[PDB]
Amino acid sequence: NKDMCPICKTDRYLSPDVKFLVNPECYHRICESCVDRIFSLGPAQCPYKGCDKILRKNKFKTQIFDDVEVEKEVDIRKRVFNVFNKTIDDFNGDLVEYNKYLEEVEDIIYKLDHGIDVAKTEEKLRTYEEL
Amino acid sequence: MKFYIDDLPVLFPYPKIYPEQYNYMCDIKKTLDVGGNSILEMPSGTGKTVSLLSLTIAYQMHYPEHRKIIYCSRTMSEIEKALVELENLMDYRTKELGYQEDFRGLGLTSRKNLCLHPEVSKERKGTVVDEKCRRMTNGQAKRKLEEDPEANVELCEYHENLYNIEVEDYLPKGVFSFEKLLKYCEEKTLCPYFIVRRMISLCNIIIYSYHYLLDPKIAERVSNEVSKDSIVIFDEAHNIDNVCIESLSLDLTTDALRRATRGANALDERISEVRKVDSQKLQDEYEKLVQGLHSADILTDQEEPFVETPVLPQDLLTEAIPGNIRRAEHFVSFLKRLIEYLKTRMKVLHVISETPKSFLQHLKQLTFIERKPLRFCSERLSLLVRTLEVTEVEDFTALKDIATFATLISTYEEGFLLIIEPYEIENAAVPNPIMRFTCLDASIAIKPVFERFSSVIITSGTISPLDMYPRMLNFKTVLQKSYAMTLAKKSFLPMIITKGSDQVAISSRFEIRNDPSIVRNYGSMLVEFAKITPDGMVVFFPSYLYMESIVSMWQTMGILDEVWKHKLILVETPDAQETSLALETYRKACSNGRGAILLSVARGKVSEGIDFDHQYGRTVLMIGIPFQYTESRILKARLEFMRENYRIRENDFLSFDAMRHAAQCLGRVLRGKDDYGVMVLADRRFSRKRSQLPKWIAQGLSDADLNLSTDMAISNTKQFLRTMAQPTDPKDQEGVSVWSYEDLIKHQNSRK
Amino acid sequence: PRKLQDLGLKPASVDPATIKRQRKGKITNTHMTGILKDYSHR
Amino acid sequence: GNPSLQNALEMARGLLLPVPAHCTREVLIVFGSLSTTDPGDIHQTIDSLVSEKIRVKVLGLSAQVAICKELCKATNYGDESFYKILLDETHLKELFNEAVTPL
Amino acid sequence: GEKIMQNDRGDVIIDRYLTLDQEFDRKDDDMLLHPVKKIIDLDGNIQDDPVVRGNRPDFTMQPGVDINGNSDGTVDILKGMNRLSEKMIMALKNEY
Ligand code: SF4
Ligand SMILES: [Zn+2]
Ligand SMILES: [Zn+2]
Ligand SMILES: [Zn+2]
Repeated sequence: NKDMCPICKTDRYLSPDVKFLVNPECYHRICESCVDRIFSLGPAQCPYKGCDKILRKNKFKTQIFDDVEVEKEVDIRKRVFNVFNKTIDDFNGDLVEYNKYLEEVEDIIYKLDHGIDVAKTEEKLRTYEEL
Repeated sequence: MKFYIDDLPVLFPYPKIYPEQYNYMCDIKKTLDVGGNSILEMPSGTGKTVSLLSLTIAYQMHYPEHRKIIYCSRTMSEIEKALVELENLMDYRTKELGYQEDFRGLGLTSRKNLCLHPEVSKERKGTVVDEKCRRMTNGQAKRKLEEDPEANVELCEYHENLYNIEVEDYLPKGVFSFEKLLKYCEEKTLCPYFIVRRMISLCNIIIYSYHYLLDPKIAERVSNEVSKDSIVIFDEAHNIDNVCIESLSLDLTTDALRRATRGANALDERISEVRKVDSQKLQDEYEKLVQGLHSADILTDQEEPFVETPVLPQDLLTEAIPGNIRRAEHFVSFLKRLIEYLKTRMKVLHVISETPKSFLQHLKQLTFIERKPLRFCSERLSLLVRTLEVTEVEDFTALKDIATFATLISTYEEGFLLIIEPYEIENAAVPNPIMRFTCLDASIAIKPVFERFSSVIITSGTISPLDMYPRMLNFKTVLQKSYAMTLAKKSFLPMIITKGSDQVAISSRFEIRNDPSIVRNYGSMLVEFAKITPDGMVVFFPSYLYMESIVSMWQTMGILDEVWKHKLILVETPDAQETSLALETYRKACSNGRGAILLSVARGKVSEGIDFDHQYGRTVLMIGIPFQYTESRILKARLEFMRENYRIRENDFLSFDAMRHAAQCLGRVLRGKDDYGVMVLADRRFSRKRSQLPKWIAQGLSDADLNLSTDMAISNTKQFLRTMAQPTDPKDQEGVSVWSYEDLIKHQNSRK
Repeated sequence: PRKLQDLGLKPASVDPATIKRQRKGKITNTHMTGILKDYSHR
Repeated sequence: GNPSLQNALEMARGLLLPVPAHCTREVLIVFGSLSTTDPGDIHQTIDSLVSEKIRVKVLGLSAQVAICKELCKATNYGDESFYKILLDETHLKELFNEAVTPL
Repeated sequence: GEKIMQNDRGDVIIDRYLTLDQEFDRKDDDMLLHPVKKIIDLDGNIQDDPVVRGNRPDFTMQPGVDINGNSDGTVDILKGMNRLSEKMIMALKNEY
């Protein structure tokens, strides 16, 4: 539910203390109380049923956008744009090559968003950030 | 008659001429010989339109340049009235010259007003009419039916018949009003809209509204076809700034954002299905965007973009798509995260007044969306919708709203302001947030018009003060002057009513609208005026909610029951069709002598364009000064911009706008100097605003009438209506109020 | 009804009634005893 | 009560029906109200009066009513001078004495 | 033309016709609605620019609403008196 935390099962109505805490590894509607419950002792697996991804308490954050897919796309764009930051001044005014660079960075962002080529793109971005 | 001004022969279609008309032709001819912009205010009632048309047609024919005439009016009804006057003028010119010269005159309006298609005729929205006509006339339907004759898609036969005949053979030479053009195109089974839209380059004069010159969503196609040295006439241009602001404004609601999310999801499903079926129809578009071709190159001339260009074409970027939105899925994700950012900005508990630059910086730092990809949002969305070949477009209208918002707030940063109000209306229990992107500078929309055309004739019957508009709109006037009519007898008797019968001061402030004393005074005044007015009455209110409250409590207190004994009561409904039925009912009841009263908003639909001549006027009962809602954020932002950029005081601007709305309400009662009618103004605050009236109304307003109560106003109205019910002396008006040809010759010889 | 607001939940109950609540003179016109009528109101 | 110009004109039409063709058919209306209520359309009655060669002269009391002006203009062959409005006592007497002359 | 309020009792026999009276009001708009001349075509004035998307008019330029945003019914009496005026005028348009 967009209003209710499935892990602790508490409504917004009679308990307005819950918060929209999400995890970049796996985006789950989990309140701050459940986060301070489970992951304060240590890293654990995702309390959502059907998911078992490891996750950390300090990596938790609140979701800015209502849509989960848009939020993860923006987070992936943040994780790419920090190292992928060539500008038109980096290209010495070459507009066509800058547009090709924009196409390439949007394509690798899309690939990381859908996970179709996650291994090769991840290796490429590691090799790019090592410079 | 036929007469000469300098070396220009003028064929006036009347045997008699008003002196103010001749001075009007003299001033326009001086302006056109000099070649500058001008603001000319004839009094209403005199034949402003016939004078403009007569002199401009004479100038176009006799002078060899044959400069095109762009008669920009404010409403479609006034366009039709100008077309009727032009038809009468050309009939007179054909009669006098003995032949019909090579001449083309057409009126331009939307598809809804010019759709003879029996299927798409009963649609109540112009947008669905446009989308259905585009669906039947994009050429995609034509080529689909050509390749597949058994395809279920159909074509509009009115559009298809235009392919048989040439552009110059669409209509016979002459002037076609909307009724005559509709009748002719119904007889010949042709589309009048596409006939008008293709003959713009061929018309000697084309008459359209201000939206077809100021709003770039539709003026982009029109302004290319018109000549760049044409004579431009702005008729009734006293509210041209409202059209300029409305051209570059947009309001976004949370329902619009929800429909935008739904449309983005539908677009993602459609692009996924097309990619599953055929990726070539996307690959060719992608490589064309790589080459740098824009929407105008990709789209053919006979089709139109799905999202109209919401900004000035001079402000559009010429370089190619940046590439962040070049791929279809990349642009879909870009649009989706932009809509989600707008939803995030929508959720707030107070009002934010932020510049476009601050909004763009916040959007960039929170979403990594830059300004340059946003500047291509409308063009890219239109190209994507074209290449997707979607049959239905109802789910992508909110996408049009989002693209319009994105292009508007990316291209424009100066003179604009974004207002996010947590409460759209304060009366609602649940909050309904709204995002308003308003245009603070009215000169932005009209700036390319003055650049393109050297000579622009700004004209309204009730434009005052004249110097306010060159400060408001950045243009220079070679000459500006306001005429006062010369009358044998005082044809109109204005008065300012500052108090009721019991000397209780009367006002129409929105906070005191529930006062029983003021409402009782207004009701007694209206009852007495309905008792003493012969033919009809028109009543103007500052706002529609003020009308709703005061009429509801009038019917509660039984005032309207007394009104029903004399005149039929008709109220301007928010529905335009019911308002038109009420207006024609009012005209019918004034014609047969039943007597009727019309309650209208002083800033509403009836106040613009609709005239009340002779029997349809006879009294303009103005309930209060039509001030705007002062604490609305858009108005306050515009007032601050006017104060900071043009040193115009906020109270001065509010008084000017309210007084010009009042003046255009008063100007509708007169047509011809034989016409008469009183102008009563029921507020205590008109009394200081006598100088802010137009010059001719100020001349008609005596100093003793500035602080009347109800009773002596009624007595003066009775004496006035008894006075000019008498037949006027022809010797008293033979050469002082109206001129014959000999009087015009005598005045011409006396001037030199 | 006054501690639900202390916890954030809106009460539908107003606070109860426990917290904070609130001659014949002589006659001279003896010839019309009963003809005149009493008027304690206008 | 509330006057009815259409009922008065219809009854005048009925009364002037047996009038011979040599005798001129005229209707003098001393109309005082500014609004009138008609059971049906009054323009049909105006057209019927024009077709029957009936000339209507209306002496108004308060102001210039548009339907009376139109009726006087149509019934007097485009003449707008048959709608007379008084000014005072003497003007009323002059207007009454103006109607004894044959049109 | 009075504003109807739910606190009034009405009459239970007569009030059964209220829905059918609204049906008659809907039917009255059928033969009253007809195309008008372009001189007074106020419907086409707002349809002259069909793609205009300017600032939404405020609550002063709009009919009144309740606390819930629903219509308060004061426009209903305006439509009723306009319908009454139209009915009086169209009653003259007959063979009489
Ligand atoms: S082509 Fe003309 S008649 Fe046919 S649908 Fe379009 S606007 Fe209507
Ligand atoms: Zn929880
Ligand atoms: Zn998980
Ligand atoms: Zn106590």
